[PDB]
Amino acid sequence: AVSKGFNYGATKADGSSKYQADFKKDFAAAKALVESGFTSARLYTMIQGGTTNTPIEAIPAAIEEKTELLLGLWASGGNMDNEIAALKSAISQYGDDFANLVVGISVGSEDMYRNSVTGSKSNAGPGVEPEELVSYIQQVRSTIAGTGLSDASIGHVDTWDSWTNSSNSDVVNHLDWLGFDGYPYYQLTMENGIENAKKLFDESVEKTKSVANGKEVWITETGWPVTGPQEGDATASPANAKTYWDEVGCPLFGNTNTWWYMLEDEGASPSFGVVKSDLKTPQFDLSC
Ligand SMILES: *[C@@H]1O[C@H](CO)[C@@H](O[C@@H]2O[C@H](CO)[C@@H](O[C@@H]3O[C@H](CO[C@H]4O[C@H](CO[C@H]5O[C@H](CO)[C@@H](O)[C@H](O)[C@@H]5O)[C@@H](O)[C@H](O[C@H]5O[C@H](CO)[C@@H](O)[C@H](O)[C@@H]5O)[C@@H]4O)[C@@H](O)[C@H](O[C@H]4O[C@H](CO)[C@@H](O)[C@H](O)[C@@H]4O)[C@@H]3O)[C@H](O)[C@H]2NC(C)=O)[C@H](O)[C@H]1NC(C)=O
Repeated sequence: AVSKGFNYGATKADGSSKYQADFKKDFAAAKALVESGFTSARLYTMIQGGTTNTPIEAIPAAIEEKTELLLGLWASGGNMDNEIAALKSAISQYGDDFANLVVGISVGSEDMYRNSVTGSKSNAGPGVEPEELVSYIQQVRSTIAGTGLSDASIGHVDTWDSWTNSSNSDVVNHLDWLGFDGYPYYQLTMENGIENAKKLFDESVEKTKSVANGKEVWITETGWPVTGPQEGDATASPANAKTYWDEVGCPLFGNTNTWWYMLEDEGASPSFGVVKSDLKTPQFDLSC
């Protein structure tokens, strides 16, 4: 089966922690957009907001909503010990009802991009060197071996330019699949108006595939904002977000594993959410 879902943070746009009831309402609202629906959820961390290493409360919400989970461990900033502890506790506390929903586990999100020259200046925090990322991948594989998650596939999420950076080549060799992050909206060194969005997306995916050594490339993050500042030639608007949804999203949905960015984020700038904060009014026509 092909995964179709959304990316979800551990906090709300204002930075406050999300709890089980918040995740449950999101997962249910995503299902209620199309009656092959959005039934999957990608997370960036195993750790509940406001805690040191308590399992994120998205897990019990997903069990109740039967939501598929693409788990994430955050690998930058030296906190993998707590991520691994939370993963161990999640397996222990929630058992098979949890394991049965897990489609894969991503070790790190954009850690190689933050360890690049332009990524350093993004002020998104520190990154991780390829060798340490490989060691983290091996630690997670050891952690799930023998457990209910022993059949979950291990990947990593990063930008297409970090995948194509040949110094990062050994990371690919330790993964089961590659997670693609790419936004033509942010590619301001190119002619990145909405006019060129599909071309730029397709080109970046083909670049990632060229270094994937025949392993699957999942679309773990892309989207186009409805409001926000102009980036090069790219402008945020409901019309432009709609055009990107139609040109890039509709051909992916149900064909390539895809997690859109994102369901809802009112208050954030740029705002990438496709539904308003009532979790019912779409920002544009979502039919394909
Ligand atoms: C293509 O990809 C490659 C590889 O991914 C990428 O190359 C990296 O480029 C980035 C950006 O320029 C470099 O990051 C800088 O690294 C500076 C040096 O610190 C690093 O190197 C230290 C020494 O490394 C050698 O020695 C040790 C000990 O002998 C050995 O273990 C190593 O393997 C290596 O041989 C190393 O000690 C240091 O470790 C610290 O940081 C890591 C980060 O995860 C963390 O574990 C700890 O905090 C640890 O103390 C680190 O690995 C560094 O000074 C510099 O920091 C600047 O930026 C940050 C913010 O971004 C500021 O906070 C800071 O004040 C500085 O302004 C930055 O981190 C990295 O070294 C390259 N890696 C390699 C392998 O070459 C290319 O850029 C990519 N190409 C393009 C075009 O983007």
